[PDB]
Amino acid sequence: ETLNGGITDMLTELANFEKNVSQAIHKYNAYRKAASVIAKYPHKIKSGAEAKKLPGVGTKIAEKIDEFLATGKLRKLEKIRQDDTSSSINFLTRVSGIGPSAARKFVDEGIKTLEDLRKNEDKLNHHQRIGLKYFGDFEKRIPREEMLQMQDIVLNEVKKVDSEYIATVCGSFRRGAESSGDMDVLLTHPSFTSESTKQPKLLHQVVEQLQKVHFITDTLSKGETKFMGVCQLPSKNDEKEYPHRRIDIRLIPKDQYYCGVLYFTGSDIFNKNMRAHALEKGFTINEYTIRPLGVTGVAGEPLPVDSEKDIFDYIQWKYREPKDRSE
DNA sequence: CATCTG
DNA sequence: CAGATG
Ligand code: NA
Ligand code: NA
Ligand SMILES: [Zn+2]
Ligand SMILES: [Zn+2]
Repeated sequence: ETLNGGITDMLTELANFEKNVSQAIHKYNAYRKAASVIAKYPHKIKSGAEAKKLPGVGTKIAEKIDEFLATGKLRKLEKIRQDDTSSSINFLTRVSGIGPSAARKFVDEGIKTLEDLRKNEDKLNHHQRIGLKYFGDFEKRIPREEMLQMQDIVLNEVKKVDSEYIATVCGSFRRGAESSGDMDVLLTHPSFTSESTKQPKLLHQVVEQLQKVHFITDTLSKGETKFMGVCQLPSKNDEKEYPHRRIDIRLIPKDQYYCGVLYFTGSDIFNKNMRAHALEKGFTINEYTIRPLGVTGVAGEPLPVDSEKDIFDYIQWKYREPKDRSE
C-alpha cells in the first residue's frame, strides 16, 4: 500500500501504454497482474530477483524493477512521457466518445489537438461531437450543492409524468459525497419487471419530459433501457449559467430494483464485503438479485426484495445508511 | 452490458 | 454483423 507503491505505479504506466498506444493487450495485461501481486506483497521489494519470485513476475518485469530500484527512473517510461504520439492518444482519449482506437486513427491523421478536432468536426460522430463541445464542462466535477437542485428537478418531473415512477439517484451522491462526476438515475416502474415483456415508453416518457422543460440538453445514446445524456441547471438570472453535465437514466424491472440500487451506490469495497458476507450467510448477490446458495456446489432462485432492507436482513446484516456504505 | 456506427 | 465506447 506504500511499500511497493512506485513499483506498482511504474508497472501501471507500462501496462497502460501497452494497451492505449500499442495494442499489446497481453503485455498490457502482463503489467497488471504483476502490479496486483506486488501490490498485495507484504515486504519491501528489495530487488528484481526478489520480485521475480512472484507469480506474474517474470524476466522483463523484473528487469525493470531492478532499474527502477537501482535508479529513480526508468528509460522506457521516460522515453514514453516525451513521445508526442504517445501523449496525444492520452489527450485525444480525454474526449467523451474518443476511445483509444479512435485516438490512434486521428493521430495518424494529424489530429492531435483540440483544434485539430474542431477543424475536423466532420470526422467526429455525434457523441464525439458533444464530447468536444463540452470538453471543459465535462471535466468539471459536480458539487452536491447543484446535485440537489438536479435531483430536485428530476424527481419532480418524473413524478408528474407518472406517480408510480420510482427514481433514485445513486452514486457517491447517495453515499454522502461532496461532489460527483456524472449523475445516475435508477428507474423502475411497477408495471416493469423480469417477465413483463418490455415497455419502452416507460423510459421514453421521462426522457421527453426532461428535455421538455430543458433539463436534458442533448442525447448521447438513447435505447430502450438506457439513456445517456447531457443536462443543465437553468441559468437563473443571466450572469451565471451552469455547466453541461453528464447524465444517465436507466429503466429497471421493479423486481430487481434495490439490488441494483444497492449495487450502484457502492462503494465497490462496500459491495465486495457485503458480497463476501452474503456468501457466508449462504447466499449470492449481483447487480440484479440475491440468491439462496444450495450446497451441491452452487444453486439459484430469486429471493424477494422490497428494499435495501430486505437485502441486508437476508444476509442478516446491520442496515447501513448510505453514508456508512463507504467500506 | 447496451448502444452506435459503418 | 464485429467492434467501439462508456
Ligand atoms: Na474517451
Ligand atoms: Na476477432
Ligand atoms: Zn521483509
Ligand atoms: Zn454514471
